[PDB]
Amino acid sequence: ALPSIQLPVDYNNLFNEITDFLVTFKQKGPKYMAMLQKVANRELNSVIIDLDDILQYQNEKFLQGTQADDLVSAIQQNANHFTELFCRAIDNNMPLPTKEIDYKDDVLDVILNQRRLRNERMLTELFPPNLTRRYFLYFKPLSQNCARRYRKKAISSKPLSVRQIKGDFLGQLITVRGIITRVSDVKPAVEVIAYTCDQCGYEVFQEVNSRTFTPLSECTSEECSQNQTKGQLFMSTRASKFSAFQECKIQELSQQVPVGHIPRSLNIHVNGTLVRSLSPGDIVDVTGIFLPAPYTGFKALKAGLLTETYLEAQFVRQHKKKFASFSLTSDVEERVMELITSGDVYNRLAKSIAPEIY
Amino acid sequence: DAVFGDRVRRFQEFLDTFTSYRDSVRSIQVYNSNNAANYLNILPHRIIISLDDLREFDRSFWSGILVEPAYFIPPAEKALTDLADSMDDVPHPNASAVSSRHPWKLSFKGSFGAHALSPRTLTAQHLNKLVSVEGIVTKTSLVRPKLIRSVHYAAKTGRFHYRDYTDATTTLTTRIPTPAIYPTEDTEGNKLTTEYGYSTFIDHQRITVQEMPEMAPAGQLPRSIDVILDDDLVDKTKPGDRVNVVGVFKSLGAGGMNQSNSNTLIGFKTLILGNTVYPLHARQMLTDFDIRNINKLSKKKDIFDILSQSLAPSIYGHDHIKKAILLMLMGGVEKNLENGSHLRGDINILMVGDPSTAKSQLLRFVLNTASLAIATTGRGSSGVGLTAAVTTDRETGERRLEAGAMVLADRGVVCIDEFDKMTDVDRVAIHEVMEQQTVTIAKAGIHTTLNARCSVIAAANPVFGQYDVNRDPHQNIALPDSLLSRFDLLFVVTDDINEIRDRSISEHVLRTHRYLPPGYLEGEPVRERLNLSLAVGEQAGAKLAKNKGNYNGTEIPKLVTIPFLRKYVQYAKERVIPQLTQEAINVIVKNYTDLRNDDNTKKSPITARTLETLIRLATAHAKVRLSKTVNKVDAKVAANLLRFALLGE
DNA sequence: AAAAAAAAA
Ligand SMILES: Nc1ncnc2c1ncn2[C@@H]1O[C@H](COP(=O)(O)OP(=O)(O)OP(=O)(O)O)[C@@H](O)[C@H]1O
Ligand SMILES: [Mg+2]
Ligand SMILES: [Zn+2]
Repeated sequence: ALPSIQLPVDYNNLFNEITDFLVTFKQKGPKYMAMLQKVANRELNSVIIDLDDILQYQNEKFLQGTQADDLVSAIQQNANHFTELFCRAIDNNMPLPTKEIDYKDDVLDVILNQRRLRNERMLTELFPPNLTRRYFLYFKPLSQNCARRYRKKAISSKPLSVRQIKGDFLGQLITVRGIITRVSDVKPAVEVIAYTCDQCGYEVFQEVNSRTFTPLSECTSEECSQNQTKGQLFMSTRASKFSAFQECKIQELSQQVPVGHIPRSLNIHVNGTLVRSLSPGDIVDVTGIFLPAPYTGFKALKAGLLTETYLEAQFVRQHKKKFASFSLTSDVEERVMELITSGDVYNRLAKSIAPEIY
Repeated sequence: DAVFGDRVRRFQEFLDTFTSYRDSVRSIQVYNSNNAANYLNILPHRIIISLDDLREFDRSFWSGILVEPAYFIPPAEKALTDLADSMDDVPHPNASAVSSRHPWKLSFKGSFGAHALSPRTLTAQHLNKLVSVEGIVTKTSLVRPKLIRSVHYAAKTGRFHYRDYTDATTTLTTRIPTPAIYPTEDTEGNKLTTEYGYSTFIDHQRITVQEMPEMAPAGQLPRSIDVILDDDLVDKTKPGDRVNVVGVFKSLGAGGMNQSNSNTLIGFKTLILGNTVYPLHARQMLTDFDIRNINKLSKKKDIFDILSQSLAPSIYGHDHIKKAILLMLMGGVEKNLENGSHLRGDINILMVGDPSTAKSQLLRFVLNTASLAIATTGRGSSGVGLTAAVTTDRETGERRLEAGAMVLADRGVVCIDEFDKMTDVDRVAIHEVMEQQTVTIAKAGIHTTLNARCSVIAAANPVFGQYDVNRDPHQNIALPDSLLSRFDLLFVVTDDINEIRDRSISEHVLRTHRYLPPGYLEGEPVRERLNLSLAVGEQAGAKLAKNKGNYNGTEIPKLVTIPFLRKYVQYAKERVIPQLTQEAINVIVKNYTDLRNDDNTKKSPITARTLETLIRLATAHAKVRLSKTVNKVDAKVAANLLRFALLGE
């Protein structure tokens, strides 16, 4: 079947250390409980994780001979796994809402309450946690000064060019740099797909993380599991959970192109609350997870080992400049006061446009 | 069975016999270790062996490699990997990076004998044999990584599993095919999650190499072959480069022997798994005594005239043209400013003259003696296809831009013949390049600016059959003034009839035709020759073998050979960046003011852009004498050359 | 998508 190999990584201690960091961390009290409290009150919509905090917490707790390993190295080596570890840790440690909630607007929770009052009354299904989840999880690459604080080479960042990315960087967290050219529209993406069962007990759920999807034919309802059919299952649009999806491509800067070459491109997927944070025609510093994509979508039955690759966005620094539509601020008010004191202006403005031309 | 072990131990014995490879491997290891955790380059795990020593050690293994490498290379690679593993010493390794298992693939160099072929000579009986082919790079594919070995983990078991995938092109030996099906369930049904960051992916690119059209049968089109290379050296060279590729020539695919065939006449597919690539360049590194000699020649008083006279010794006269070519091949520096944007740095030269005055021959000489140049004809070109093209890749199924003629010549020189006969439309495509040295392609959904900082040299005929000295210079030239103003230097040549010059040129031309190649008799024509005896190639200062340059004695002034001149150009274009000073500034401004207000007839009008030409000519002359500062002598010689090119002596 | 031949303006 499949031969087995031994690796020094074990997720039990990693999860325990993650929970201890999330609970005990002091930067108001702990910060990571303040974010969870705001999420519980349906105020915050996404959670951002700073690796600098993890690094410095581990470094400062190393002074006592209890810590044995490091987490940021495993974060850099692999990222997707730690996403579900973090979401599980958050779901386990979600505090109660300290604020009132307009409970009538959450139609999803109302429908789920109706289903529960149906099933549990009889004395029920354990729904997947991601359906109950409302927040989004994002990572933030560390800063170079934090690495300089210590001896270790916890660097990352380093905004490589498009062509500098090789086949050994799949699965790692890398930062790129380039000009955004094409930006698509915003369209919903499915996360959990629900079917109704034609008033036959529980309504079957399904979740698909693939880029393709197949529907069900029969259902596990007891009267439907009875030896004759009782109603055809139908997909329900209201009960399902969706997510915003967007895609874009980035091109290399003309300064980084080697002589006698043609610049290459790179595809970027973005989902969640970060959608529409970038516009075509700007220089950006994008950090994300470099993931492979199957070729089977093209359905050519060729390239048995060749695969397509894409980057999933995690944090975007818009950079470039801001026009600001001359929004009034104090500093520019003293600037225009200085201009008022300057006297006649237009002659100096004419002198100051193109001094290179005589 | 056991033959693998026998070959492995024999190769280990051979590796232990020669101590150079061990030194190289341990040097690579120590460099890699130093790169790890000390306040971006990494050495690939590849070593090149010289099979001459292998032949001198064991002829059986040498013959087995050169005849059937499929049964000999893998044992050698296994033995090399085992040696590297044994010698390696890392007490605290990493987790994901330790499972790379790089097998230390090999490269070869040395005499091949009858296995150095050309793309036309490859035939049936050369299959499954190591070969080395010369050629020119035609086109390349896109770099796409491919999977090798996947890593899986199950939460319940806690045991990491791995599955290995190989294809026909992955390994030299055919094995049972394996699809790309991801294992997602265990034997007991446990869920398996694919672990990125622990799996293995290797880069992949396909290129096509073409036989050189110069050495082709009469009335036959050139033929080409395709080369697959992966992992390292994945993106070396570019289209339009002369290369020598060493690898295994093998077939692949069923090729219709299955039930998919439709007709009788079904042929197989042939392909070369490239092992190594070398730049031919028809070598590029200076020695210590070479630098000594270059300095000794540059400290002389009259190096520039000697170098100018050294260019194309078979062309009579045109000395100022030779000097202009010399200054153009090593022109001034480019300037960039935070507010001034960009300033042009090099020189372009245009020549016009009546027929049969040796312009095309000088153009061919400049092609031959330049570091990089591309030949172009006005009639046989299209402007849209001159810059970029849209082609759909057969593999990926997408359309990608293909580099045009001028883009390939970036940081080079382009020569165009029959320029005045070239279509007016495409002329604008040239003017764009002369504007900002950048071409913009906005077509079919691609918006990209491509850098092209080349210099252009062209020669054109006047509108009439012969030049009329009594007419307006604008009247004699068909090109519009808009592009004519771009060229820094304009030269007009005429074959004035004079019996003294006629006798001199007749004697010179007759002298040239009475020539015989060394060591070959005069009764039979020139015959083609084979390649170099060595497939891959590689007491000081007391000999001056080719340093002084004077091969044959004909005049008191010296001469230099083509290779020494090219080495001088290579040294000058890199090691010196001169800075102008005010002493030359005074002369430049004085002569510009004088020339502008002389108020007499002239070949062409002058404007503010000529002072830029003077500045970059002074920079080029400072580069010629290898100085970091610009002296007034360079200003004087530049002014004299400009006056000659515009007034006439 | 890009090169090459034909009749009408
Ligand atoms: N000064 C010269 N020294 C040697 N050969 C010369 C000289 N002038 C002309 N020739 C000869 O004249 C012949 C014409 O060559 P070529 O066609 O290249 O000249 P051209 O001036 O560029 O002409 P065209 O306008 O037809 O392109 C060549 O064989 C060349 O050797
Ligand atoms: Mg000619
Ligand atoms: Zn039912």
